[PDB]
Amino acid sequence: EQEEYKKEGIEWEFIDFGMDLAACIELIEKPMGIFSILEEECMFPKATDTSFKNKLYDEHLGKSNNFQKPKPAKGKAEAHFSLVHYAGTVDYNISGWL
Amino acid sequence: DEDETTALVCDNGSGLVKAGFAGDDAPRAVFPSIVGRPRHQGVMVGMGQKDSYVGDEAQSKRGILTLKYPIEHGIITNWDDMEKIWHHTFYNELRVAPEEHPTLLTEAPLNPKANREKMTQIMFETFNVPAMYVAIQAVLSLYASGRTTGIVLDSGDGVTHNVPIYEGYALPHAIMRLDLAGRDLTDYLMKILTERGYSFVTTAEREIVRDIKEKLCYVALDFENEMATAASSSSLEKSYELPDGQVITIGNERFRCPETLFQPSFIGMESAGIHETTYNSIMKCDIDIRKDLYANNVMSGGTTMYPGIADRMQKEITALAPSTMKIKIIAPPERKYSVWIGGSILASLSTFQQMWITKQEYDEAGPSIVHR
Amino acid sequence: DEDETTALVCDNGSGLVKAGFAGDDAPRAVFPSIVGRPRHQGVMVGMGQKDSYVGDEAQSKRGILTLKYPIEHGIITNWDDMEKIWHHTFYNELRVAPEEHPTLLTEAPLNPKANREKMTQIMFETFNVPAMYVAIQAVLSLYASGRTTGIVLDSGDGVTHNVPIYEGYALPHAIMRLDLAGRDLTDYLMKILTERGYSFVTTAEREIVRDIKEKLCYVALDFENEMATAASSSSLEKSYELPDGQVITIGNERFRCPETLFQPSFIGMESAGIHETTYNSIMKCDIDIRKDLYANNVMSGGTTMYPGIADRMQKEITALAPSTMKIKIIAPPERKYSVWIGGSILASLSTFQQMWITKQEYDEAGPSIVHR
Repeated sequence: EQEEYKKEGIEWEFIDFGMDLAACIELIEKPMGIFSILEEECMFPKATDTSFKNKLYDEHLGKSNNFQKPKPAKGKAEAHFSLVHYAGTVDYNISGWL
Repeated sequence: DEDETTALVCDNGSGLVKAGFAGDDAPRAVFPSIVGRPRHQGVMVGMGQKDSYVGDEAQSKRGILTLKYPIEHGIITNWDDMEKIWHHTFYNELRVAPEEHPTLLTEAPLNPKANREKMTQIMFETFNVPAMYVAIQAVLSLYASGRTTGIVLDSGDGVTHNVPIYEGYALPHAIMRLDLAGRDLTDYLMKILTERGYSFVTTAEREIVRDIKEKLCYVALDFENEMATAASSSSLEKSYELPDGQVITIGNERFRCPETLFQPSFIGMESAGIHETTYNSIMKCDIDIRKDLYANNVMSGGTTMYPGIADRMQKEITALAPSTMKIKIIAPPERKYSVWIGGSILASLSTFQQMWITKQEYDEAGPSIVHR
Repeated sequence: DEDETTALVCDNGSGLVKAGFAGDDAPRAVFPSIVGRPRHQGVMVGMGQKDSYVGDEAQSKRGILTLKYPIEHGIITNWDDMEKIWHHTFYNELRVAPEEHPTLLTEAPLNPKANREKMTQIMFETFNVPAMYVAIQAVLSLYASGRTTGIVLDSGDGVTHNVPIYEGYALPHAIMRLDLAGRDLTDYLMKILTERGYSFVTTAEREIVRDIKEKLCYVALDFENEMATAASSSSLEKSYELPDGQVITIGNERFRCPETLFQPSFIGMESAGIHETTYNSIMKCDIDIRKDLYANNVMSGGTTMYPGIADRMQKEITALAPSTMKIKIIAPPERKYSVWIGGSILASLSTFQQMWITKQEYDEAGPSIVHR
């Protein structure tokens, strides 16, 4: 986009459109994010899906915006955690993950 | 049968919940009125992370949780934690689905209007029960002893009460509440037993002082020349064997603990005691009804189970009452469940059907409907 | 992979270093925790003058060097000599460059705050590692046996410990340290074996008493009627062939050596022994957590490898614990590396990435950052 306004000579300033999504990505891929908590617990010989779950919350819940506790009803089957992806809210079930 | 089988009776206490089906003779479920919240993150082997614990799992695991009591002195003080105890009662203890069972609940003597409306709001709006009903506790105790006029001395884990009832209507202005009960009583035994030269050091020592109180404690009549008897040292003594061998002996203190119910001064309480309070309730009532109340002192509650409680009370009020009067202290054997049994009877009854508050009444009249 | 491959795990001991890559099943490098300093000037053929020697070259050449142990009883006592053992570990033993590898290190049970900050200062400021992390040893041992609550009896070369852990947090006030371990144990065998009428005269006689202790020593259950058995002289005896022919026989003393771990009195120690100490740790903890600790006595360390250690401990604490209790002594086969393996697991884990202390954290927060 920015090339055009540069080619033409228009005066339009704008922030990267990607940026809007960085929030969600960090939450997943960053160090204290989902995957990590997921892959750490996998090291605990006596961890539970339930265990994992709590770790997920204690650390992201209330502190993270893209992080949310599910909406259990509608066409959904159970509760664990929703995320706020660009496309929308996804209700995730954590069972077997470990 | 639709609801003949189907009526539930839940008696919410300060220490215990008593629950079961209207029809049964005794509660199907009895368990502590606690809600434990884990102090640390972690799990039991094979389970998931648990946010909360209720009843006996909260008691058993008390070392890693912060325990909380929803009902302080018979009144519901925390509604988040009470809805948790109800949930546990229906779904785990009685294993029923609540949305097809009428539910008879109990409340305390001068339970604030607003609470009776709030538990109705939670029964109908978060548990979706078909119909419900809130009975006053002393009133179910009386009725379970057959009658309709009498005065109930009701005493459990956090409160004692006197509720004079006349042809079924509990008399608001004559009701007395004494905040000293079985909980207070276990902690006093504790001290007179450590004071006997002992140590209830680990939590397996703490808990069993309460089982000593229940099994070996007495209410002596002529508590005066019972201490005197203690001294001559008769075969009045009583040794209990602890979780291990450690045979502890309790001779005397055995009755010094329920003498606390007649003398609150044993525990730095300045209030009057059980018998005087029975009486004062009675000289606060109408004159013409006082012969009735005197011949119908019904006792209910876990703490009124101490043997010889009735004989001491018998003689305690004869000697305060005008001699022209007939005194009569009824203390049935099932009294630790009188309240519940009175609810079981009433709710399984043929004529009670027309007092059930239905979702029709509620969705149409607001919580006000059941409040009366 | 960046660091999946790349995480190092270094377990610093009083006798041995265990080292390798997170991911592996066992340490890539195991070697003595010594730093030798030559007593005289001179050279080996083909080498230059060496100022210092570490690990096995210090042991092998011990006759011309003054040997020094950097870690006394699990705590780093000399930081000049420790930086020497680390240097050797990275550059010669694992042959990696440290400045591109995250490093998980271990410390001892009540390791002084200031030390955890000092080895962080040396890891980041003289080795320039990308990120590091210090785990407590008993805590990695427990975790390597799958669980999160239990009590570890940890016993290596200079220290023994009991570290009660609850949902991962090692309990400071319940930890016990007993300074008698495998080092003490080799020197006691030494004397009961010279006392059997022998001589460990040259250094090739000294060293192998330790290989006798490891191969032939036992912890008998009913050590009482095992001495009695010794006397009837069964085929309980066991002869080992020395560097040469000199077949030495060890019948009995074979178990008199690990009976030192239950009876410190065998060696002029007045302290209590392993099993009593397991127990005392446990009656120093919260009451509600004591059933957990009892069913999860995890053993780790070179000196807990003596066969029948677990059976003796099993029966040692059953008979001290209240009978209502479940006792359970877990002793895995890889236990001489539990600590290390627990670190390998943890550091290769998917969720650990967010606890690594990075040079960003450090350059910005000071050594305080990792200290927790």
